[PDB]
Amino acid sequence: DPIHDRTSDYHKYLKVKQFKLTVSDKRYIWYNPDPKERDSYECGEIVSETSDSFTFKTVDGQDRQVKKDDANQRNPIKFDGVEDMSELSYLNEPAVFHNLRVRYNQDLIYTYSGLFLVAVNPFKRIPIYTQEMVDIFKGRRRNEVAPHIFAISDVAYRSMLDDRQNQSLLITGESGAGKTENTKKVIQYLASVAGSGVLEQQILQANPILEAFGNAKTTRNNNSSRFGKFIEIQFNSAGFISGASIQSYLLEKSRVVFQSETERNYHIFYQLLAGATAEEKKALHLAGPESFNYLNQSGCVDIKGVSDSEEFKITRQAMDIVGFSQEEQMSIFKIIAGILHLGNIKFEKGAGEGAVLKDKTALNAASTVFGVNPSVLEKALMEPRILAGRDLVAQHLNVEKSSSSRDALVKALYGRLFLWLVKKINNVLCQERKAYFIGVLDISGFEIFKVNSFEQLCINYTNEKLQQFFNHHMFKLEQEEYLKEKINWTFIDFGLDSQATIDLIDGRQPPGILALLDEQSVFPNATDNTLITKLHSHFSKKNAKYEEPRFSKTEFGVTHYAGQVMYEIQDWLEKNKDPLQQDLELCFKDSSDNVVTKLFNDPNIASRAKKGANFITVAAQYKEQLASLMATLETTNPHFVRCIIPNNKQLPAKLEDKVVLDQLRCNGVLEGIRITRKGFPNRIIYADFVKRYYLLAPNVPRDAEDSQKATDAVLKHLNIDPEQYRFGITKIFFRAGQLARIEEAREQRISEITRGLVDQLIPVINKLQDVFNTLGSDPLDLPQIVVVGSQSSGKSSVLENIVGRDFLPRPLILQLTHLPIADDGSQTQEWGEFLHKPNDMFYDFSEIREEIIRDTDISAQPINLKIYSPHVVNLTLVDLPGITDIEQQIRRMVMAYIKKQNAIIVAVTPANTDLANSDALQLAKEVDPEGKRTIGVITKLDLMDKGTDAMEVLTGRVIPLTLGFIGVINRSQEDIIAKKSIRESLKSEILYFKNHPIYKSIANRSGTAYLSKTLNKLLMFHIRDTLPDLKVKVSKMLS
Ligand SMILES: Nc1nc2c(ncn2[C@@H]2O[C@H](COP(=O)(O)OP(=O)(O)O)[C@@H](O)[C@H]2O)c(=O)[nH]1
Ligand SMILES: Nc1ncnc2c1ncn2[C@@H]1O[C@H](COP(=O)(O)OP(=O)(O)O)[C@@H](O)[C@H]1O
Ligand SMILES: OC[C@H]1O[C@@H](O)[C@H](O)[C@@H](O)[C@@H]1O
Ligand SMILES: [Mg+2]
Ligand SMILES: [Mg+2]
Repeated sequence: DPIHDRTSDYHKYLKVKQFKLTVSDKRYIWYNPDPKERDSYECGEIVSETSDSFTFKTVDGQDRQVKKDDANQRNPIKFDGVEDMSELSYLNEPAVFHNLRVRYNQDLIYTYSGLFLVAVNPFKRIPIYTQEMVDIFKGRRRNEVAPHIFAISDVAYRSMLDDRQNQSLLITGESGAGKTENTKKVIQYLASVAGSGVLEQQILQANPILEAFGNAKTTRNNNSSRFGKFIEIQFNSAGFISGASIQSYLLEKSRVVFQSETERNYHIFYQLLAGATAEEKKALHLAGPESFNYLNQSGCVDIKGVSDSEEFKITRQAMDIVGFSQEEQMSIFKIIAGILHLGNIKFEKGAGEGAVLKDKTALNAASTVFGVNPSVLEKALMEPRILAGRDLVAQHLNVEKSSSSRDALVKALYGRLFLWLVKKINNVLCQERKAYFIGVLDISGFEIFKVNSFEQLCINYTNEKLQQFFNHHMFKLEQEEYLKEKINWTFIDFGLDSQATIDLIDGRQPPGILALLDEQSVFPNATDNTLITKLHSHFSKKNAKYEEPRFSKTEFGVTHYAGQVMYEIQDWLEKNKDPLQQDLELCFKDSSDNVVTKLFNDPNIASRAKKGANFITVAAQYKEQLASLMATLETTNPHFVRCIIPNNKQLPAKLEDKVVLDQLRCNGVLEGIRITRKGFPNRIIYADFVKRYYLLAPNVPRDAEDSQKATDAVLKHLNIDPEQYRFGITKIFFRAGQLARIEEAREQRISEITRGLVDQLIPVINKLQDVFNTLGSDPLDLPQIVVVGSQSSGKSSVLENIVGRDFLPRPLILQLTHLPIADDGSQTQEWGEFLHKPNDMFYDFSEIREEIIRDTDISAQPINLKIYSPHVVNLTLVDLPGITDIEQQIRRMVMAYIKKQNAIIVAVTPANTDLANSDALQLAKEVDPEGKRTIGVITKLDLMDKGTDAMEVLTGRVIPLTLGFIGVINRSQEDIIAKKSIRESLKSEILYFKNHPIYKSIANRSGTAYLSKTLNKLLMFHIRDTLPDLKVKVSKMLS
């Protein structure tokens, strides 16, 4: 499997490369060293914080202060390059840009952002689109695979199948940002997983055809789409591709007759001149691009890295696959050549005012390939006839009017031809009956240029609808989540904010811009000036979205979602009417070419108003085409892809802060994860919340059975304001920022209990023991000393001797802390504390012996007792109940502790029960064969016999142990009677060993004092020894 294999291309091209921050308490923030250059950020370290402000170190070294509201906190470096950014604590501009930057530098162009897929144009070839790549994403969910256009394509496909619902992928972005390359990938993927195959190939081959006739080199993209498109991939009930349909929008017809410097005309013109055979060149009267006015004005006839000749062969091959006949292909080329020839017709002034045509070469070449009469064409261009009552009189046009008519004819022919290709492709691919479909929208985003005309208003009007569509979708998703989880919160319809701009544009009852343009377009003697005047007269100061400029008399402003746009009214009347002289329509209707004739005969192509209609303007036509696209999208489950251009130079590895940040602000990516930040943006299943924050609260198992109760426990302990959250049916919900704060607590907490893992080793292990080993088990396998012994052996006694004061009558965790002589030279009073009794202090050891008998209502849950005394050494012990009914469980409980390799065993056994067939010592020999972590404690050395001695074990020769043996004698039952305090017993024990016929030689290595010192030492070094290993565990448990 490629997904797991590190040495796989999948990990090499789609996966990010590969305890540090664990102990660290450092927190950084993004800031711009220059308050003017808001796009340039630097990372600063935080060193101070009030109740609503931050203080941090600047790269220069100076300290700065910023309020926690305007603060752009930085996410932990561990989260750099996260597949999905929606899972980040902070989503400010710099944090978002940083995550993309990190990924982009590793050639990872795809990243998620909520219901958004972000794709940053690499402007370079990246091997992640091969068949093998496609096979890897098949079936996978958007979680088990890295971000990729294939991933959302599969999710859409699976969704269509599983929900029996149509889907749509809206791929938008600035010119050259990558919309078309991604659109093709989606089609590529679909044809592969649901598709080799005649139909499949035809669907794929329709693209080169449309790009040839609809794409061109612009200053921003060598392969710019000069039309928008919606592609429907149709499937049958079984999920197999059954067809496809294509709709085209806003083809830039003016490009055919005029291109700005360095740009080109549509690819097909250069493809035809370079790739036509010698026979085709002759028949079509071709020549080099420089010989044609429509291709020799911009200064550019070729594109670097592009072979127009090779592209022509590909285009021709595609037409064969799709099914265009040979004759049809020739007719198409004749139309392209004919247009070129029309562009070469040079009108000049005649004897009078009317234009004349001196040279007929171009006119005749055109007439020949078009299959129309030259004499008729010439008269239709310079002497078109107009209706004058019950008669028909000719109108001799001057040069300017003649030239414009020729151009209008060129644009109509190209536009019609283009619609014809699309129709022919649809006839071959579309299937009137399909069970479901996945639609892909590849169209330009908002266009805000220096000069914006009628075309820009159309594309911007389209983007107001698309943006409104996305906002409403987000609203519905949010509302559906809140309802499902029964969270009482209601938002104001997000899509409502853009209704005013839309109405200002396409509003009917209250006359909108388009309605006024249409009214004015049919007005008797209307002009662009009367048009702009009507607009100002209707919206100036009357509509908040409209603006009459201070000086310009030919422009008006519209506040669009992406900002204000100024539109020039010039030629709008003419663009909305798109006139063509009737005599030119007649001339071509009499063409001898089958295709030319259809361009003028087919109503669905030749006229905007089909059979029966009265009259329709271009604006009204597009309003309807757009309304129909929206209605189709509204029957689908939408998926969104946001393409970003890295810079404005079409260069690889060159991500520019300003250019990228600008897109993220009007693209919707930033605004998106900002519109929901008013309710409860963050929501976590109770189990997952507990599994992560159980640490911030005591008595909360990482896997509590009642996840909801545990969650409440944590929230209360942290003193979280109940208004900042809500308890859903399966998840806890949080207001914006609340989850981030809790996460910060988790980070700080973790740092305060692991920093000590760098003497004071015992207190550190103690903290970890209180945080984890409290529930009952030993997760981290902490370095500890476990005391075990048989019934009536002397455990309680010795423990009491170590404590130096009686306090004993489930596992017992005794954490002793030595209290140093007070600074006053005085001796602090000894007291005890329990973990289950947070604020209680037991200065009276009497109620401690009782409190133990209290809480003991056998269990595996340990009782955490801490004792601070100036009479004890620093030491922690785990006292386990003495050893076939319930003891059967005890043996397992014991074995559970002494099994751990990080545990030291203190075997307690009396000296009046020999060694032959002992108990504890043998029980330890099971889990510790070599006896390298077991220390024996011999008691009752005074209750042996007449001459019975035990120096044979104390010297380590009977039952040898690495840690050896230590002898001790505690109070007898009769000693417990009356006074006889532990201290007095101790004073007695010393004399016993000091003045003993045999033990006197090892006196110094005997006694409670010696035992305490030794246990402290063993524990101190054992922790030191386990320190390395334990740090590996801790780090893994917190991740
Ligand atoms: N004379 C004497 N009695 C002892 C000694 N150690 C324990 N005992 C007595 O043995 C009994 C049980 O001891 P204890 O420490 O409660 O044993 P445990 O069952 O392991 O808790 C008590 O009556 C103690 O006074 C010792 O060294 N000498
Ligand atoms: N993912 C990609 N891999 C390689 N080149 C790409 C990629 N996306 C975009 N490009 C490059 O960017 C150019 C412009 O992309 P394009 O999809 O045509 O932009 P848009 O359609 O948004 O105007 C491409 O023709 C190509 O050189
Ligand atoms: O004018 C009535 C309606 O016509 C539709 O075509 C537009 O898409 C709507 O936005 C508009 O409200
Ligand atoms: Mg494109
Ligand atoms: Mg005991």
